[PDB]
Amino acid sequence: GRYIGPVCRLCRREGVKLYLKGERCYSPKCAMERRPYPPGQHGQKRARRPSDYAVRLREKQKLRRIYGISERQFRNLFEEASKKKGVTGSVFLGLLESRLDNVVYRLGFAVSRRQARQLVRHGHITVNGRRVDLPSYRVRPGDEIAVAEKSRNLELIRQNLEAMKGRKVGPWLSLDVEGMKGKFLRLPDREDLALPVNEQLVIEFYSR
Amino acid sequence: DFEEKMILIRRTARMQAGGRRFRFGALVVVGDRQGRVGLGFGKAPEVPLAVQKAGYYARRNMVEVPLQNGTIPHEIEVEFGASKIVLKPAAPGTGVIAGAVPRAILELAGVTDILTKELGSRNPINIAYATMEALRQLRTKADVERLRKGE
Amino acid sequence: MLTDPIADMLTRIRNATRVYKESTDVPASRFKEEILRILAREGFIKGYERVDVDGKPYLRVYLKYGPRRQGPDPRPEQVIHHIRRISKPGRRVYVGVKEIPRVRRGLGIAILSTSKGVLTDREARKLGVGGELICEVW
Amino acid sequence: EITVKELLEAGVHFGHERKRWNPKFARYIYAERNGIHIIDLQKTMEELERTFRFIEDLAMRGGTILFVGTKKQAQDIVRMEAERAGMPYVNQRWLGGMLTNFKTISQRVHRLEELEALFASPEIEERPKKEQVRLKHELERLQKYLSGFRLLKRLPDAIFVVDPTKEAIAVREARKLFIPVIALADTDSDPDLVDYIIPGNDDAIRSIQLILSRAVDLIIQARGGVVEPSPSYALVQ
RNA sequence: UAGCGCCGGCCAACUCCGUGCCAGCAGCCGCGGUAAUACGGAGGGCGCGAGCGUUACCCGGAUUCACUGGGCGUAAAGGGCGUGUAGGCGGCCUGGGGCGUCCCAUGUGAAAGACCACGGCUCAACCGUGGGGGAGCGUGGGAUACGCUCAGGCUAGACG
RNA sequence: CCUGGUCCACCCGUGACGCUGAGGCGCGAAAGCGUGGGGAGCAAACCGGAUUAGAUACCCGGGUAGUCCACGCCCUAAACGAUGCGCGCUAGGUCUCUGGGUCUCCUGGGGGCCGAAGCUAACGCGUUAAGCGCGCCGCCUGGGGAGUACGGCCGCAAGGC
RNA sequence: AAAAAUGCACAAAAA
Ligand SMILES: [Mg+2]
Ligand SMILES: [Mg+2]
Ligand SMILES: [Mg+2]
Ligand SMILES: [Mg+2]
Ligand SMILES: [Mg+2]
Ligand SMILES: [Mg+2]
Ligand SMILES: [Mg+2]
Ligand SMILES: [Mg+2]
Ligand SMILES: [Mg+2]
Ligand SMILES: [Mg+2]
Ligand SMILES: [Mg+2]
Ligand SMILES: [Mg+2]
Ligand SMILES: [Mg+2]
Ligand SMILES: [Mg+2]
Ligand SMILES: [Mg+2]
Ligand SMILES: [Mg+2]
Ligand SMILES: [Mg+2]
Ligand SMILES: [Mg+2]
Ligand SMILES: [Mg+2]
Ligand SMILES: [Mg+2]
Ligand SMILES: [Mg+2]
Ligand SMILES: [Mg+2]
Ligand SMILES: [Mg+2]
Ligand SMILES: [Mg+2]
Ligand SMILES: [Mg+2]
Ligand SMILES: [Mg+2]
Ligand SMILES: [Mg+2]
Ligand SMILES: [Mg+2]
Ligand SMILES: [Mg+2]
Ligand SMILES: [Mg+2]
Ligand SMILES: [Mg+2]
Ligand SMILES: [Mg+2]
Ligand SMILES: [Mg+2]
Ligand SMILES: [Mg+2]
Ligand SMILES: [Mg+2]
Ligand SMILES: [Mg+2]
Ligand SMILES: [Mg+2]
Ligand SMILES: [Mg+2]
Ligand SMILES: [Mg+2]
Ligand SMILES: [Mg+2]
Ligand SMILES: [Mg+2]
Ligand SMILES: [Mg+2]
Ligand SMILES: [Mg+2]
Ligand SMILES: [Mg+2]
Ligand SMILES: [Mg+2]
Ligand SMILES: [Mg+2]
Ligand SMILES: [Mg+2]
Ligand SMILES: [Mg+2]
Ligand SMILES: [Zn+2]
Repeated sequence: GRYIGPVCRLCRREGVKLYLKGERCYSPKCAMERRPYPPGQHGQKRARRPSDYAVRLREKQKLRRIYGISERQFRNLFEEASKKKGVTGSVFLGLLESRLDNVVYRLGFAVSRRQARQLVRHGHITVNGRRVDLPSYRVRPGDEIAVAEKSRNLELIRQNLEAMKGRKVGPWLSLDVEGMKGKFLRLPDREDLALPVNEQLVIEFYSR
Repeated sequence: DFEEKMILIRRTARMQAGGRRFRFGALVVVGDRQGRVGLGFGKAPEVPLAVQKAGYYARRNMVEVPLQNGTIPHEIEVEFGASKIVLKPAAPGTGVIAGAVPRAILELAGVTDILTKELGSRNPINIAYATMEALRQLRTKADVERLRKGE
Repeated sequence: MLTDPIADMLTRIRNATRVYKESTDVPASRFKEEILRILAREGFIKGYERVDVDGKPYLRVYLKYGPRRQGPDPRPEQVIHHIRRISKPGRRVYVGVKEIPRVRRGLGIAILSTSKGVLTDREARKLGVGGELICEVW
Repeated sequence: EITVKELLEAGVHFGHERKRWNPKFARYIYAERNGIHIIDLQKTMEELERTFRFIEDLAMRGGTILFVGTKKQAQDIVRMEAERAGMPYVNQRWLGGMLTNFKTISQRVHRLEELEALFASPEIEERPKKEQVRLKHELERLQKYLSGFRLLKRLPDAIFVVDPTKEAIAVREARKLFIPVIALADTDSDPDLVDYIIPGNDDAIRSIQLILSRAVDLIIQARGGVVEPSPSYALVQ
């Protein structure tokens, strides 16, 4: 299924902190502080001028790497975001962002999107009152996502919530923190969320 | 302020009794992404020099590129020798659809959204030279009316 | 002989301009006037005057151009850059209104005969007609 | 004063080249008599106006006109009349690049400077009996070509040519540089690669004296003061 | 449970060893003759992941059958030259008719499918409900510039 | 002697009677073929002498078809301007053939060079277009296999399409 | 207007 295993070797390969991990990527590792170079033997060698395709390849790889999503699923969305009444880059991002697993991390119920996914899929999340297991669920404006009552104790979440105080969620979102719930107000912009990604490149990549 | 991009570097050769002696061409684009671009073809005995005069010659040859919304006024086509470029404008949200040579040129001046096809000889030197003369002849309603008035 | 009197004229002009002649005559006709009518009205020519050469009716057409330019090759721009025949004797081109062209995203004109007379893409699309497409200019 | 009448003109100065004509030149030819194309002097003055005005405008606004001609007719009349306005000129073998390669050709002017530095001045005796004549010889040829060119270490805003055919290069050099081209045009060459046009006999030294004389005056009168007529009739047949 | 393909350029990913025009690779250009990023193992990287590869076939890139959108002096390409059958094309002016063309009106263009919305399965795939429409062809009403046809005039083509 | 095309001047007649042209038909260098004739010079084949390692060649001496005529076939070609035909449009310069004129000059139909614009991959072309356009015909679609095979049609054959 | 035939398979690099 979804990528398993060494994640900070991606942080490194792409050459930007993707924050695919939890807090550790905010500490002085991420792997990124110690060794800000690509993995394996050759990482400390002088780079060569990257190919035009290479450039688009990585940009796409990064963006995908971020939401930690399969190339199958990822391509769907991009084709979905193609036609597209839309500016097509943005549309793609909105959709990516609408993922229940993405939103849950965005709403800080969980620290890492990889942690978000197990959260959704173990029964520890609810959409509009309903239990929802599937990280790929597309949320739309007005949706109330919340920790299910069945386990609201769950040291992990309370820890993630009680520490979520001291934080302010993205504009398109809102979170009531004493109630273990939150709401999806709208679709995030290009502006609304800055990503390391150049979205104009991911499009040029599927131009093939 | 200005931005350089090289689309091509060639080693060519002449023959002397000795053997092959080489020389280097360099194709360079120059532009501010504000609607100014230029193209020049440098040749000297080593790469950097030839990339240097490439940039140099570039700036001494330029073009008015009448963008509107990051695209072009009308659909144009030009031929330079046997090479041909068709330039068609696009709505916003499209992107620049081009092969490496005309992409580079179209990018360094405006043009967030365009449609192109190369036809004929795809030789990049002559396709580049065909693109410049293609921008060069772009015209707007302004030029159009000021062209047909009288007096 | 002249298989295509219209296309001859259009070419007569194309050839005229590119040498920067002030004026050139074409063999005269009711149809060529109605076209040439549209050509001055849209600004591509100053216009024409019926004349006679060796007793024979002509249309002396007065060419239009740009300003003398700077740099080498001072020769002006062109009012008519491009003019080409479309529906021809060899193949006839008949477009319904919905199928009418837009030349250079509107900067150019497409002249076309319809049963409401000789019109333009704009002109024809408004009366709502379509018909035999004569040529395109810009 | 500034302008001129046809009286002195009409004698030697109307029409020159027989059938060697560039056809672009129609407008300025009236009829053909004597097998020789005859220039229409009415339309000369028509132009001689629009031109002179651009000169006078350029003079009283303080900018330069470069004088060129290589023919044996305009060779003398140019050296005089150009220094008379204190202007740059070429009467000798117009060099390639002299405009498009300017910063480079001019490094030969600076060399001319260094060569002047040694005439009677010291350090000249210190050079070998041989190398003397050699270095001096390079000055003497340097002198020949760069006399007129020496002035104006910057490229002009105009150039004035006698035969725009005889120096095409010159015109094209300027034309490439957006440098306005004024010249005294014959049937010999064509209009239209000339910006401001002076349409009359390119040969016939008599004709050259008349036009270039009062062409320099028009500049003097514009910049400040005036002067007496310049030397003309010395040889003159 | 994790596997598979690749890392000479095209094409994203490089180093050691072994081998020595051998064994072998190979989509095209091509690698291997004792230092091989191209063979084989390795470590290491790139890609995709319950899949990854291969073979076969279709379309695309191929304006490389060119209607859109090509060509024919020397690149493939003007018939050895005429005369002429059919067919194709056809100057200037005016009327008739309305065949082509053009406009409106209308019948038909099944359902499914596709496109656009909204919903139903925990999402999705699937699936439901509604919307959007041609083209063509029938009928009816009209238009007549152009092409046609029919009639009449012309001299600029062509013949005498 | 019979006979085709062609151009000029006059501006008289017909009134679009036009262009092109798949098939068809006809013409079609040389060589070749049949039946006669004719045969000097030339000369495939062939012989001889030189040369050479060889010399079934190049050079030399001979030399038969053939070359020539009539009739009848064959239908090919670097049959080339390697450039289909008709028309209109787009600077000039210069040489030349042949008409007409108010015979320096102007004008028309041919034949050559240089060249405007434009074209072209270049070389080049350029009012004798390879420019700008329209009509209609022929043809191209990687190299070899192969202008071969098969079939069909044609030829006396060679052989041709 | 020339006495005189022939030459071993595959093979770098000058980013
Ligand atoms: Mg439990
Ligand atoms: Mg071409
Ligand atoms: Mg290629
Ligand atoms: Mg010199
Ligand atoms: Mg692969
Ligand atoms: Mg690579
Ligand atoms: Mg070894
Ligand atoms: Mg080794
Ligand atoms: Mg080796
Ligand atoms: Mg290796
Ligand atoms: Mg490989
Ligand atoms: Mg290996
Ligand atoms: Mg195709
Ligand atoms: Mg076609
Ligand atoms: Mg082709
Ligand atoms: Mg050929
Ligand atoms: Mg032929
Ligand atoms: Mg017929
Ligand atoms: Mg007709
Ligand atoms: Mg009808
Ligand atoms: Mg249906
Ligand atoms: Mg739903
Ligand atoms: Mg439905
Ligand atoms: Mg009639
Ligand atoms: Mg006769
Ligand atoms: Mg008559
Ligand atoms: Mg009559
Ligand atoms: Mg024969
Ligand atoms: Mg014979
Ligand atoms: Mg025999
Ligand atoms: Mg015989
Ligand atoms: Mg016999
Ligand atoms: Mg005999
Ligand atoms: Mg013998
Ligand atoms: Mg022997
Ligand atoms: Mg013999
Ligand atoms: Mg003999
Ligand atoms: Mg034949
Ligand atoms: Mg042939
Ligand atoms: Mg002639
Ligand atoms: Mg030219
Ligand atoms: Mg084959
Ligand atoms: Mg044969
Ligand atoms: Mg057979
Ligand atoms: Mg044949
Ligand atoms: Mg041998
Ligand atoms: Mg060899
Ligand atoms: Mg080998
Ligand atoms: Zn990290």
